[PDB]
Amino acid sequence: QLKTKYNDQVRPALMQQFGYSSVMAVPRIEKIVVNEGLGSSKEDSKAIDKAAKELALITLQKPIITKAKKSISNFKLRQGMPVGIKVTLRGERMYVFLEKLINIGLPRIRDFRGINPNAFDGRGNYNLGIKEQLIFPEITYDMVDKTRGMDITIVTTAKTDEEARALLQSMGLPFRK
Amino acid sequence: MELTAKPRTPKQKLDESMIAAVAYNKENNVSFALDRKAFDRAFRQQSTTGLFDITVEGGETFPALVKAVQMDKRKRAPIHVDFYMVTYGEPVEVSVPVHTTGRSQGEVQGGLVDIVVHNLQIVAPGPRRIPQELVVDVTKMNIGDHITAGDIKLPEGCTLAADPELTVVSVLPPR
Amino acid sequence: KRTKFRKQFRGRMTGDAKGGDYVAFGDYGLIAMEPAWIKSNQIEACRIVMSRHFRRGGKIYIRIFPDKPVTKKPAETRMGKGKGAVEYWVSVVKPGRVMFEVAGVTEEQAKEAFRLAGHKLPIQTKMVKREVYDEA
Amino acid sequence: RRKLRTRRKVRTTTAASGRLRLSVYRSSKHIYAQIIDDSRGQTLAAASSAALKSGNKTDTAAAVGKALAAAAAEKGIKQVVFDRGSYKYHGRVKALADAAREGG
RNA sequence: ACCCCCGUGCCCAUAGCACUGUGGAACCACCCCACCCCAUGCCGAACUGGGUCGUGAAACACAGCAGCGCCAAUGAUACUCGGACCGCAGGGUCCCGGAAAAGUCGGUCAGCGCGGGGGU
Ligand SMILES: [Mg+2]
Ligand SMILES: [Mg+2]
Ligand SMILES: [Mg+2]
Ligand SMILES: [Mg+2]
Ligand SMILES: [Mg+2]
Ligand SMILES: [Mg+2]
Ligand SMILES: [Mg+2]
Ligand SMILES: [Mg+2]
Ligand SMILES: [Mg+2]
Ligand SMILES: [Mg+2]
Ligand SMILES: [Mg+2]
Ligand SMILES: [Mg+2]
Ligand SMILES: [Mg+2]
Ligand SMILES: [Mg+2]
Ligand SMILES: [Mg+2]
Repeated sequence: QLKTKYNDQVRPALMQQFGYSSVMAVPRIEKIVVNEGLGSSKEDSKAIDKAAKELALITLQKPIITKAKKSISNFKLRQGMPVGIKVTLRGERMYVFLEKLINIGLPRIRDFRGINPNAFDGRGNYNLGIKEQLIFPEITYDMVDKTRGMDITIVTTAKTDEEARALLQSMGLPFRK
Repeated sequence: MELTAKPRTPKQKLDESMIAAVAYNKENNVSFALDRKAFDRAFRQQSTTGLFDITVEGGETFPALVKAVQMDKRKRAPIHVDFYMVTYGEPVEVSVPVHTTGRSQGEVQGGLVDIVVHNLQIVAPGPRRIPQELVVDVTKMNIGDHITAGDIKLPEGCTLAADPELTVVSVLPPR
Repeated sequence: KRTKFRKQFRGRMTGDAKGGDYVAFGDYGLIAMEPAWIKSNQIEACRIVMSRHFRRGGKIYIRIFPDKPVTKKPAETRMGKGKGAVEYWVSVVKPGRVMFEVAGVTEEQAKEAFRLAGHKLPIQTKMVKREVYDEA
Repeated sequence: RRKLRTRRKVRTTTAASGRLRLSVYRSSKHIYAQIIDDSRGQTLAAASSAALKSGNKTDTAAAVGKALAAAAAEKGIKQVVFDRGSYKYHGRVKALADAAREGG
């Protein structure tokens, strides 16, 4: 399937590009992650279903309401209030989302020149940060009430930034040369 | 040098003001006691880098480095000493005085040199070839410069036991 | 001088000091011989004297510090409510404790500076150059 | 995964007074079982399934319980503890139980 | 009898961490699949249910090693039961037993059972 074309397109391609004794030693993808974070300044109980609906429709999975850590502060910080929207994608659905990005999230972009190339972790396996929601295959501005922005971390069992770099490059991620 | 007794009882030691002592290593850590004034002339002549021979009234000389003295807080006099018997592999982590050479050009325009670390503990000095001092030329230094351990030159077979980046001597401004 | 800190008031007794019998910083050091409190302005007068004699030059360290609050009941009352809220901060000082130590000044001028500073301290005190030293 | 092991292991050896231990190991296809006399540093009646084979793990393990029930039966085994490792009393180890003491 | 593995205890830092090396078709481990038993306040990641292969990659097991932790003497001192003193006072001394903390010398990367599996 769309994965095994990914692994054998890369798994030999990295075992060929780089020596690893084991097919298990090739970097993989542990999980896609989306932090939504909706209403992190907008205290919208009406919009809690907003981001919940947009995420559950565009992501083929139910989202959880990452509640405020309870570090109440000078500003509008408090314990038990909802503050963000987490969704973890594993396996089949994570591959479907990575394909929706690689085949419609790069066409979706405005003014593309790549994505930022300096790997985020020192351990690798890192996180795209959406700056706008207008151009996703599921996020229509007409059906949507208003524009918003989400987050999409992705984990990889790469041991270094260079290795997940080569893996995410061969897999179909654009790069900012 | 010379020393005689080493009873567990100390009442004899205080009267003739002779310092208490010990000598130890891996094999034998036997305690002893020796004369005071000759010990102080010797400890003046050599510090923690200097060494001397002890001739316990048993007929065999031994070669000792000085390792620690612990003495009276009120009276300034030294109380107790710990000489260290040393095999001729490099003595462990010996301390070396810092000393400055030249008239620094930082001193000539209102500054003054300040030795931020009066002793530097280097590992593997090499016994019998120990550095009894450590000259550092400060003439290049201007006000606000730092001569770190990455500068201090070393003799044979020596490697600094302290972090090289650490500040050693520094010139300082007025006031 | 006064600390910016914690509980207002304390107690009091004595035993010979441990936390600084040896002169780490600098060349020479004046050193206490008696167990008095030292407190604030007594030190600060030592500081201002030595800074007059030496400054434009030299390095002055004050290894002692007014930690301990001391209290005065008001005016003239009977043993009444509680203790008295304020008055002055002190530093306990036991013999062999080092209060002072100069840098970058000739032996003789350090003599004269220690003499001036010690002519206004409750304790008598003795100066020394640093012998051989250990504790690192 | 760790804390549940020592958790049930502390609650087991608290409840252990008189009664013997019965520590089912399940992490592999090795659903070994032992009967340990806490106090004495000894086991007495293990029923490991390295030679046995009956198909699906839930039913293979079933026979292991049965094997064990005969072994302890030859030693005069009253009751026992149970000492689950971390495995949430599920059908394969729940079966090792129903098989152990249905045939005890 | 020798070897090693899987469990499991006594002892729970002299037995722990870091760097390093060695193990796979015995054993364990990752791994494959999952509609259902079962299950994730979303995700089979974890619990969970059916199993090769592949791979020891990671983990785990074992071995090296003293950079880090942890252990830690002797000499002496602090303090002190008891005995007898000094100072106006803060405070100090003497004889007699007890005796640290720290730090130096050094010591360690364990030691001891029960079972079951597989080797020779
Ligand atoms: Mg006292
Ligand atoms: Mg006393
Ligand atoms: Mg100290
Ligand atoms: Mg084991
Ligand atoms: Mg390793
Ligand atoms: Mg084999
Ligand atoms: Mg898996
Ligand atoms: Mg490995
Ligand atoms: Mg002793
Ligand atoms: Mg007595
Ligand atoms: Mg008494
Ligand atoms: Mg005594
Ligand atoms: Mg100790
Ligand atoms: Mg080891
Ligand atoms: Mg055995």
